[PDB]
Amino acid sequence: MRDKIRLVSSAGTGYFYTTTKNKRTMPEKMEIKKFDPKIRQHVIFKEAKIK
Amino acid sequence: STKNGRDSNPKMLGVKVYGGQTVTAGNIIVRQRGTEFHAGANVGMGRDHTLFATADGVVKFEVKGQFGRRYVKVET
RNA sequence: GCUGGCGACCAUAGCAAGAGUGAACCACCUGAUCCCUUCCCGAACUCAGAAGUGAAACCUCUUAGCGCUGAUGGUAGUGUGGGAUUACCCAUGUGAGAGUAAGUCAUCGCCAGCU
RNA sequence: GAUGCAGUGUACCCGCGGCUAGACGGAAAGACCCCGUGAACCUUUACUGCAGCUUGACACUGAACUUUGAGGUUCUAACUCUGUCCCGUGAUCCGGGACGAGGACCGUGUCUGGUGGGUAGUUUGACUGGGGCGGUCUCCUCCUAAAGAGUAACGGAGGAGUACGAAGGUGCGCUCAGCGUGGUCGGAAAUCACGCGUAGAGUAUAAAGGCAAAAGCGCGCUUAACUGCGAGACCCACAAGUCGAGCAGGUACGAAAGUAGGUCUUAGUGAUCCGGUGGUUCUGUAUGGAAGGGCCAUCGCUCAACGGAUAAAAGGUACUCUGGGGAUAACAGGCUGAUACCGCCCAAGAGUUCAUAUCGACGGCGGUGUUUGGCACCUCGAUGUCGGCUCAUCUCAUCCUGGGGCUGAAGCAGGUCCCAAGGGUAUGGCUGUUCGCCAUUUAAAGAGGUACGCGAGCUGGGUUUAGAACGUCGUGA
RNA sequence: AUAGCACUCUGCAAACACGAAAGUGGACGUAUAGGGUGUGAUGCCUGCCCGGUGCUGGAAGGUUAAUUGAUGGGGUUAGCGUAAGCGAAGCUCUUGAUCGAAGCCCCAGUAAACGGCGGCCGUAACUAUAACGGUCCUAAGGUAGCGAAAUUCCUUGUCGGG
RNA sequence: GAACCCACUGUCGUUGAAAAGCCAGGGGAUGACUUGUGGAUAGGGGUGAAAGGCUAAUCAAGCCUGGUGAUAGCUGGUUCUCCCCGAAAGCUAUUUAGGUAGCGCCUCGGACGAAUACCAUAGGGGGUAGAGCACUGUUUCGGCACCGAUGCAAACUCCGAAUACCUAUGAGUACUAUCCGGGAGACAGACUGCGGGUGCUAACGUCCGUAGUCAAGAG
RNA sequence: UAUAAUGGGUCAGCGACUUAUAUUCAGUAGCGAGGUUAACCGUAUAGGGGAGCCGUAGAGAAAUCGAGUCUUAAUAGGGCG
RNA sequence: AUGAAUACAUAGUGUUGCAAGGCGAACGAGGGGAAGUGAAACAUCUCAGUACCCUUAGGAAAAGAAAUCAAUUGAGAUUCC
Repeated sequence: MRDKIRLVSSAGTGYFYTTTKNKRTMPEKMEIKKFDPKIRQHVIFKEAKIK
Repeated sequence: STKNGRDSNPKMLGVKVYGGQTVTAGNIIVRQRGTEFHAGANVGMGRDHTLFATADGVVKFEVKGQFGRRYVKVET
């Protein structure tokens, strides 16, 4: 089905979100702008392995 | 062996506060699957079509508009 | 008294048919220069204007044609007590739906123009 | 299924010899059947151990020569001999000594892989109109559901164990489906144009409740599919589940008032324990660290028997056993009468004509309580029988004999219906049979009830314990 | 159970059995002997299948244990740095290269080892049948003999005798 | 074919003469024969020409004593008196279904009093009974899918009650309502009327809703 | 359940909710913001023995604070007091 | 004292003297060591180092004078409450 992925903050705070994704339709790594409560700002979050 | 034998759990829908009663803001008035009743003055609509009060007052039901929709409002 | 905008109300207020309106208002109307616009098109949206017409449209009036509203009386159902078991009867309270007579071509509010 | 209740009939008090129809007679807390998170023994490709057997490493375990870590040849001194001789010693044990044959092998200890019903401990779900076989077990929608909520059946019908970075947010914008007319291929139905009437389209997906400010359909920009929360409610045994205005921070789209805490909503799911990953101004066994633990976020379940007993589990018993149940099956009784048997109503037609002498289609209405069944009320601290024998008693829906009506009744016969229960109503062959077929009789060889009458009156051939065999099923018991 | 038959194991300190061991039976026996297994005088005989499981014999390819411990990653501190921090050696936690047997995978044989021994349609001058063919699947598709049988549901099969 | 060793048939016996016999018949009777005395094998063991046979009238694991007062959601039983109150046989979950746990129902103590109930009046939502054909299906007869007549529906609705339910106000009547604690029992129900599913509009049948009675209640 | 469901032939005697420890609630008594000792000593129910226990303060996982405390960027809001 | 293989010896043999063995309550020390049961099943676990078997003391036995604890640098051998 859809695999689980983590979106990790690029600010280096270690904060992350979790979601799902379809590998066949989205082969590339996902990037999206999200809020980081650790620094209280909106920054880019990038895909990583959920492990 | 019958192919039937299933049913879902009850959902407990219906009118919770009737006309003429007094409510406090946040009180649920109607639980409904679809918009059998529509939200009038001082009444808000939730993501599952639940109708709740947004002010203190007295509940009133009515039929209004060009489509004959049923409305429920709160009078302060 | 006519016209426009915004509401109340949501058919007794609606559809259909027929007929009227240009002083102002509204509508068509001119073309596309700059604003703006079309998965093409000045058709819509937009701009800049008055050479024509109330033709269309919108409004106003008439008509019970379609529709809508609708009694009185009776019937069905039904709470309580009693009597019976194809689901009725009595006392008492309540009382439709359909149909019949009949009604209807709405009624109000705020602001602004033209007589 | 009554000596003891009701109504009624009969009946003076008490022995003795007989008899076994009843006292659901006595005897043994039913052995058949079901249940208990009972027992035992047996089986196996159920689970998990162990013995036994086997593999390699290390130790007991040494020496000298060769060849490409390993192999080959030789030796004796560890070690072996259930081989010979000598002594203890009057001794086929044992010990010591001398030989001989072997020899760093074999064998043993620790560790280790394999095999392992040989042996051992256990497991092998529940619901269920008895149990088994079949089906089902969690979630969503409709009906049953009696106009608030809720409401059962192995009641009637369908779906789910997902999808989507856009199919989410916002600003702006747009209406479907069908039919008719014309128009190249082109038509039943592709696309174009104009009308007519009309929500009948659509909404990722089943159904329901909804959907014009469209919740349906497009385009541009975007990430609110945010973080901290949260007044107040719904639902509710708990554990859980649901709706939510508003406040703060950071955003997106709008000129703006504003809208946005995923998708029209209701299914798309799994507690706790144990572990993995990121972070952490928590803890840190003398102290400083660290390991480990806590807190925040997150990952690993068809635990689907879906509140999930273990990380880990199938069968047989006719060789059997215990605790219970008439809470629950097989016999007989009871309720019922679908089925069964018997009767009646209408009457197309058959009968050379002629419905009704005799039959009688399509349909309808009853009776009985001999069949097959349904239910599970009595009995599981026992109501203990398929047939035959012996002995019966009652009903009449009459087999014979008796009395009648009609006839498609000339007579003799026959057909059909009515009355009638007094008496009577075969012996054999085959088979355990009841039944059935057959032979030969008789006026006739009737149909039924009586715990399918009768086993404390007889038998014991059949069925249904323990032995053995065949066919068939199973790896096997 | 039996005499008879067959298979298989056992070279002697035998195989096998009892036992924890010592030891004992086998046997004061020695393959014309001893143990296990099946069949059951005698007569005629005993067909096909090694795919499965087992047993026996090969092969040295793949997989694998203990043991061994090459590498990599951390903890700690002398020292070095204003600091952030860096940081040898020594101890220590962890990772795990290489070597490493049997077994298993693989290849043959073996049924008087455990076991197995099939289907669907046509076809000869009357009719019928099918000597004879068409094929599908297996490891192979029942030879001799027998047959309503201690085996046959239908079934009290059909015919003959009594 | 006697003794001796067996046990094929039948009657009797079955609280026997006898916890396996008597009687009349029956088989072997120089052999794999019968028998005395004394020894050996001991319980998951022995022995077995094999029946799970036998191992002291006991055998799918002997007997005795200990663990031991094994455990038993099962059955039985549970002993003097009076007074007051008084259930349930339901929901949810459960290797759970004849057990148990939370809730519902009973009792006792404390707190607190009109916050409670019956009835009247007023406000409110509904989609059942009935009815209807406007949708979804289905039905008959005409005319040309439509038009005119005509029926039906748990999973149809253009409509639509009585009752029931929620709220506010009020008279009268009544020890009502609520909160906090100690103790429970119960979770096998039955029949009858009314509304239904299932069954044949069968059952003293079965499963729900609702009321009464029994249960636990005599006359 | 008269039940034809169980048990009892009869009498006399025996025969089944106990004991220890801990804990909670209720009555009652002492003392009271306090109450109380245990082992042990003691010619001993006395008198000594204060170690310990309960109450007097909560919040938080904890470090920590404390009539407050936790969560948070927040003195907002909210939870326990 | 005597005395092999075997030379010296040793093994072996004999005499004398001394000692031991067996029984019996509980308690002690040591060598082995279950299952019923509970977990509402059961295998880890429990029961429990219990029951039982075996060896062996004393009036008691065992233990005992820190290569022990503690964490203000303090305590000071065993045993029992």
